Amino acid sequence: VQLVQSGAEVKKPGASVKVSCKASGYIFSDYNIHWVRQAPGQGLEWMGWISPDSDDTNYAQSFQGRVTMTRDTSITTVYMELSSLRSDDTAVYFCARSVGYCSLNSCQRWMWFDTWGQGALVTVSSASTKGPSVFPLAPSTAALGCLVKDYFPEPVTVSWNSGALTSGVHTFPAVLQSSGLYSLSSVVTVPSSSLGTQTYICNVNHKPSNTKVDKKVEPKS
Amino acid sequence: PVLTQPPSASGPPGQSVSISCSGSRSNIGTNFVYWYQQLPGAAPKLLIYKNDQRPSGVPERFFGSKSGTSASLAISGLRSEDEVDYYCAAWDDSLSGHVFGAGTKVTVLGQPKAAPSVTLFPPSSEELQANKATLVCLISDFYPGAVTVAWKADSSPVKAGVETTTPSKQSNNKYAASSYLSLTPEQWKSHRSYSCQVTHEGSTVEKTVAPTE
Amino acid sequence: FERDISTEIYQAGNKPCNGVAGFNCYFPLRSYGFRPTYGVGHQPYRVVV
Repeated sequence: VQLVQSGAEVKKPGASVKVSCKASGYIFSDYNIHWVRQAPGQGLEWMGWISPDSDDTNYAQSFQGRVTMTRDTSITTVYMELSSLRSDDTAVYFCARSVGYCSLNSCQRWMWFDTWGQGALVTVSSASTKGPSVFPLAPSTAALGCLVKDYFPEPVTVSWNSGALTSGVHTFPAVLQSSGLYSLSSVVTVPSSSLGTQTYICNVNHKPSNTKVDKKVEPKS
Repeated sequence: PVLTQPPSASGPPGQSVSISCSGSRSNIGTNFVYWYQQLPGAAPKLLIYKNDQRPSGVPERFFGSKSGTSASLAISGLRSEDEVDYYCAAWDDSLSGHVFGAGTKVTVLGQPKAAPSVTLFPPSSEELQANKATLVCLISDFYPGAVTVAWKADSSPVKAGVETTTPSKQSNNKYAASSYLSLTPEQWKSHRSYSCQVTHEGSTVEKTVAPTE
Repeated sequence: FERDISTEIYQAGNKPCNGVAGFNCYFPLRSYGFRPTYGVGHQPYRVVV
């Protein structure tokens, strides 16, 4: 059994997002598939089951038209078309493998969720994307580092000395800014005898913007 | 109704612990209860199904049962190398749907505190050239976490949207946190001494860094 | 020649059950399992009268 798929791309509210996980190693005509999201700090929520045999899919009490589903017998992969995304959609998507089969509303007590693996990550956002316009950060044993700002989405990778330094490189978690930006912080430790003599640079790569900015930190003048 | 769970549990290694899931008559007992457990940075997995058959893929270590309104998941001992949340799920005719519990943190049972060190990073002239000014201060080398960082200009605190990130666990048995603050250049040069303080539940230090060098 | 449908838990003795499943109170609906592994004697027949 496998559920290998691709990561879900960030979407503006009032748009649509697609998550689909591959099915192989079995026949896709007996297992009703579920969708579910892992809400942070609490439990999960259910909206309906999808049967690949007949058009008999139902909906839950609180989810009428937010979720829409279509089936596929040629590829045996279900298609997801979400509508009207809001702030409470901030959760990872996993496709739930359910053992057995059930159509009427008095057989679903015996089924249990079988396989979880490599789920999708989805967060509706104040802004879909944007290129970084970062500037180097002046330093204050002694410490120095560079901050990243005006970038979306999470995360970014910061490397020092072209990846030759890996000791003390900790990715400080960002914060939810009001403007929608974040700030990943990475710091390194040097002795106080070398602060403005040895050249130190950090490299930040951006995946959806294809931007790699090589910024050199300098003391404040 | 919503299935509820305690936010966390405290069980030292070497002795058995149990987790309770309070419910109702129509959700628990007359309907089976499943227990989901998810790894950090990975996928979840069912622990016990139908409250009496154990899935293949786990040795005879855990135990789960239901007793009327509540169900108990007996955890005979605990290993410090694996700490995983437990989810409570059931079925209810009224909501004709699957409803999920709160989830529980399990932790081992003490270590002495450490000495925190805080650094302050004023921006360079490149940031001030673009008509903006932001400040960052970072706290590290402290155990355990749960710290709160606030800014201070040595005379009066400023609240212009002060934010503090959640503490994070590193790989060298220490905790870290950072604080961010973005202002305008005119209010940036209105004061000539900035600092941020940390609350280590008994330890507090001030990092006095002048905005000159 | 009469049909009956119910969901209340059956009490086989004097145990008062009103939603809970005791050792004497059992759910009166038990489901099958239909797989190609089973032989001729454990397969569903659409019996019509």
